[PDB]
Amino acid sequence: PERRVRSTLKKVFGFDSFKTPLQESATMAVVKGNKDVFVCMPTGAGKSLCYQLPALLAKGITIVVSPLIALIQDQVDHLLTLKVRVSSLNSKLSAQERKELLADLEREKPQTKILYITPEMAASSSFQPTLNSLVSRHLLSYLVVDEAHCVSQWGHDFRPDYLRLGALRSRLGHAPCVALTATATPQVQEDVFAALHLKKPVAIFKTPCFRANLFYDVQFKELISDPYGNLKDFCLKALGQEADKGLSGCGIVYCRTREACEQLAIELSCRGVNAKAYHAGLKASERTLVQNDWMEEKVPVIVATISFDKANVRFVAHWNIAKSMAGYYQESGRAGRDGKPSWCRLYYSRNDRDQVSFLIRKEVAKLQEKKASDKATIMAFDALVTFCEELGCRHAAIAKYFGDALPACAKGCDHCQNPTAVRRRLEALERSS
Amino acid sequence: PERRVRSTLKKVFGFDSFKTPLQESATMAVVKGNKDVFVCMPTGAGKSLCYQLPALLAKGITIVVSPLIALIQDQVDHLLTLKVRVSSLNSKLSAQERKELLADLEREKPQTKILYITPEMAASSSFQPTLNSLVSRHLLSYLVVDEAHCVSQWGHDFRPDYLRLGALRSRLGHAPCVALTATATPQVQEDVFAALHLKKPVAIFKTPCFRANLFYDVQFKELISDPYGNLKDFCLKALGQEADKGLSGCGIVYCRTREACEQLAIELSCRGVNAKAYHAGLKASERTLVQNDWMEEKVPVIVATISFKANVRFVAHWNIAKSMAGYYQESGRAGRDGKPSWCRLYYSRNDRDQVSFLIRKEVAKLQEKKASDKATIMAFDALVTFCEELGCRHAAIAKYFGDALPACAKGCDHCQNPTAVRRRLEALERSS
Amino acid sequence: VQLVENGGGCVKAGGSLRLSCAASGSIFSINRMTWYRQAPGKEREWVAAITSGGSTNYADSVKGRFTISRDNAENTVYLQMNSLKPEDTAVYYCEAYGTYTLAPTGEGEYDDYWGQGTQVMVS
Amino acid sequence: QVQLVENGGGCVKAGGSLRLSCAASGSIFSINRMTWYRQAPGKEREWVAAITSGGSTNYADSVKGRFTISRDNAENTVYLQMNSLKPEDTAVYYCEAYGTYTLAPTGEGEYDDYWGQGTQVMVS
Ligand SMILES: [Zn+2]
Ligand SMILES: [Zn+2]
Repeated sequence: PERRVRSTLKKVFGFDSFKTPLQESATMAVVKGNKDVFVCMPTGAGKSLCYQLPALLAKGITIVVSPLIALIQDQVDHLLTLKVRVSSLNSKLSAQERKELLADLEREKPQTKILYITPEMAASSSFQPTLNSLVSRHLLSYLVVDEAHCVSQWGHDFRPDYLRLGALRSRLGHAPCVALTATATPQVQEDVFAALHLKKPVAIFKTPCFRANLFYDVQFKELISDPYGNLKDFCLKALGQEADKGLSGCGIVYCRTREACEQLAIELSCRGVNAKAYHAGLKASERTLVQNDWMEEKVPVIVATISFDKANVRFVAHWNIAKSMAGYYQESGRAGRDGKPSWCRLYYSRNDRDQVSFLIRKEVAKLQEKKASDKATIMAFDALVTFCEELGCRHAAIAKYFGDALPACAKGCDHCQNPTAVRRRLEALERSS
Repeated sequence: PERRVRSTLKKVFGFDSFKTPLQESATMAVVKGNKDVFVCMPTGAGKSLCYQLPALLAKGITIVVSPLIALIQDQVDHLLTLKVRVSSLNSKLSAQERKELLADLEREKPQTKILYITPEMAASSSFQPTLNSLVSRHLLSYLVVDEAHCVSQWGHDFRPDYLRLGALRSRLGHAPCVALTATATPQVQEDVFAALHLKKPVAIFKTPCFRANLFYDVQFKELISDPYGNLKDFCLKALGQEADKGLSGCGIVYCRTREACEQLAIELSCRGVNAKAYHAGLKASERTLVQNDWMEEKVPVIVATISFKANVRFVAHWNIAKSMAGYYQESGRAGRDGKPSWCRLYYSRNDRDQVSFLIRKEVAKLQEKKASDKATIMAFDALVTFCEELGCRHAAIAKYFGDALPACAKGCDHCQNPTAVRRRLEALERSS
Repeated sequence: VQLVENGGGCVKAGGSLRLSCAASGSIFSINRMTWYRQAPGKEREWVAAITSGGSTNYADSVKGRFTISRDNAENTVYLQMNSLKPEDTAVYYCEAYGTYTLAPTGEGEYDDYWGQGTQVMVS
Repeated sequence: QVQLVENGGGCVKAGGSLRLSCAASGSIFSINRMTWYRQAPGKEREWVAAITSGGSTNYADSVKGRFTISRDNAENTVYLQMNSLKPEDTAVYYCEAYGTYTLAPTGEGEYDDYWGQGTQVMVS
């Protein structure tokens, strides 16, 4: 029950309350085990606990799969430092240690509560009799699969062994499963559901993407006569919520070419607002020093270029549209990460859109020369372009592409606030283009 | 799992396996607890074990309800001598004992595995808060209703508190139910299902009526030239299966009037076969002496009359039983052993009228003190029809007890010579 | 044991029509045979039932609409509509309340079994 | 939760025509594919046709000559157009909506498919 899971989390994670009500629901569903559950959260949201808690709650020896051995080691260490029973059947284990782990899994009453194994290990013939014995004795309480998005080629990560993990799910069908993912699109979610052969009735727990504190708005460089002045005005309005509050937060700007970021930073400094390029060409020491300077309030807005994170950032200017819509959302997430309100602004231009499309096509062709991933990234770029040109609720488009529940943003959305202005901007773009 | 069931059986029961495969299936279904179960076996079949094993196996507490407190005490003692823990909620128990039982029930995870409560106490307000606490803690696992036929006024026995036991079952519906009976009439079975409020889907486990070693047939007094000679022939044939075997087994003759049974015994003595009246007129010591003499081979066939052996060759019915269930019970006395046995009934127009008058008098006496009398009259009419039916006898018995019809390829009077049965019925119709 | 429907068809107004619901397997007796109406986006409502011993129960409009007759020995029930109308048009389902089945092994079932549906429309 | 309902069911003469419409109830993002199924009393269920997102359609040649399916994801509605009807296709038509995906502000969803009530049809 609720008390049992709360006590288990206090003993393991030491959290007085769950990170999010979605985590409550996902953990309840996993503990119930009535059917599979597909739960997705961003990194750092304690998504692993959703399967760690029920795995220990159930008497059966739960088994989980993760792609990386560095990852598997990190989670095993994190569970060990919390006294949580855990083991790894990776090839790194010494011959004697590997045999001991195999015997412990094979023998009745496995000592390990949750056992992590790399996807290829489940395909290894050595573990086959072990899995047969566990399924015969229904020793596998739950079968969670970390990084479930790797099964789908459209996701940022792909692993050929997740196809075999699907067949493994086909085994021990009596026990349910838990599918984790950092960022899963509805197409990716459907692909994961179909490949893993999960029992069709599944409770999906995906965090909504709208940020009541965050605000979005798209701008057209051609429409604005002085885009630099518009950016300066946006920075001035964002760095201070009120006159008494004064300057607060930080700012970041992205670009594809280091020279572009250098020029943008030079222009910003000329205007009056301090800004450092922080581009890749800048040496490592200089880059980290610029990042540290931007962390404090000394630099109202420091150009980030390829990479930034920061606790609270007021805005994130996108002079050049991102390569992927999901990538753009992740870039904007660090903006306003704290509970304070934030304002996000894009700078979409036809020339920049064409340039990024050409670069993406060239990259896809190069990758194909050495196919599904190219199509997926092209689709992400097209979705980002549509978001830029979509004349409607921005959070609605974000939810549509990520497939999470649509938003109800009464305030904090440009389209929902002044739809007439959005229509006017769209008409202006159409006349210009 | 089956391994746990066998381990418990060896622990509390001391048996290698269930005595009856039907009992094993019923116990497995009860252990599964997927839904309610109804069971009906004769005395000594092992229903006690059937509803005791899952209670011990189940992690939660089981609540058993029995009408007579004496039976509750007997079952409590039988469980005490065994490994299973048991307790009694009798009001006659000492105030200290009652308080201890109430505290144990209220305490979380009570040590008791099966708890017995008489229906009167179950309906009492004192037991109400305890039940509320148990249902709040969902400690209750199964609800066994022993002698469930008492709810149905049509059954042999009746208990008004079972109407309240039905609502009791209504509480804590998550716990499956186990409705046990000794003799389940299909109408009584439906009445038990409806009154106790069991879930619509239930697995019924009834012991078939037919026995491969038992034979049934009716010879009409008017049809037979001399019923005494026919009874003598039946006794002689059933006493020895083969000429080499010789006289073996035991015999029994039933009648309504003790004087009639004494007359029958003297007539058998006149024939030449040793017999004992064993009737109400016979003194108690003489009654025991006659019963003993019957148990030995010194008396091939003795008259039993009202009162009742390890192996009886046959069960003759001079006067047809007033209750068809009574006829079945009398027949069961015969063929209890593994060797083959035969059963004959003496139904005639005069005998039919006599038993009808007796049943009418019994119904009038009962009414002087409706559904119970109606059931008794229905049983009498069913027995009359069975004596005058045109078909398999075992099938008719099963229909009266409402179980699956038999596959009696051999050992059935109708199957062996259906033409003979038809001719006998035609002769009876011509005479009547 | 499953229930099977037969005799389903759309008949013009004022035209009688016969439906039959038959059980599968060996059932010793059925407590009653009840029928249920059903319409798109509408729960299934009881209309009439026939109980062993000649007892039968209808409703006002149901009685004025059709007549039912069930038999445990035959282990089947038959519905007969007289003077059908466009107003009374709905798919039908069978209750089979208190269906008591059993085998010589003694394993039985007292659950009520529902069969497939049979629709009827009238011009 | 999602609920499915049929609309436009009735018996017509040979060579007639009509439409069987199926919709959804609640908040649904997108159905993987809507798959009708034909099943009649005493007749085993048969894969009759199916429509998936993007316009791709699957069906049987005999059913193609008989019927044709077409659905819209934005409307989340699938219509089976009856043309040149024949008395052989008299089975009750159930609406599958294979691969339903539900969303709520709380994040809880449901991937299970929801089957509709359906409706039959007869011909002279
Ligand atoms: Zn909006
Ligand atoms: Zn027979």
